[PDB]
Amino acid sequence: STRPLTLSHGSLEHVLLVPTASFFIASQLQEQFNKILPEPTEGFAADDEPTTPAELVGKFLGYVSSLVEPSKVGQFDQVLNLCLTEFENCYLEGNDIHALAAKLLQENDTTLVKTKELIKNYITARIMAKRPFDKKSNSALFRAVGEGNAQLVAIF
Amino acid sequence: STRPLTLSHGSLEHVLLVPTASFFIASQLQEQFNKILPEPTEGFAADDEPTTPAELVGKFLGYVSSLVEPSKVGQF
Repeated sequence: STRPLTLSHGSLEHVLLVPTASFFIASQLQEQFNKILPEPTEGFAADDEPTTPAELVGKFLGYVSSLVEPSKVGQFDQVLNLCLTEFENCYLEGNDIHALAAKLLQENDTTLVKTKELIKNYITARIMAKRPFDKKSNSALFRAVGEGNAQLVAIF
Repeated sequence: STRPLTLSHGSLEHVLLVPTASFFIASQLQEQFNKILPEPTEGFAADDEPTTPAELVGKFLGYVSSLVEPSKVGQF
């Protein structure tokens, strides 16, 4: 089957079931991460420390994407799309990353810099992962318009 | 291809691209080394601490050789 990979970051932790086909690559990327990251601080409420696992994996997406190249196919594209799925399943709920950011900002501790870095790296990867946004999602108001339930105008 | 193996010794560090054919053996030899070595000290300027990566790998050669036997062919 597969081997689990723990993304344990001091106060924080998230897991990722990695097929052993690339668990070695994932473990090496972890061997890079655990060094790249700073030390656990006040529950990871620091300048960049991921105060929750969602950003713990957001920074993960950021770096991994940093280690890829879309022009080519690599070994980290697999882990890229993989952790992409796992993140959009665990922390995201079919909604948009912006809703996730707004929530994590509202309920939990808030540092706008991180919560936006979240979308930053999420998107860099989600695209670098060859998963574009050529897929219109079910935005409530927009279908409400498609059905006439609403109506919009754009002011600049 | 291969997996990189970090020979990180506190202040010092050197890497070694190991073909996964024996990256397990290399990682186990590291699991021995990191214990055999003393702790990082004044930038590894101690009695035996490798003050640079060249000696960080010299001691590595020393031990690994200690773990071989020329009369036979081994995994190391």
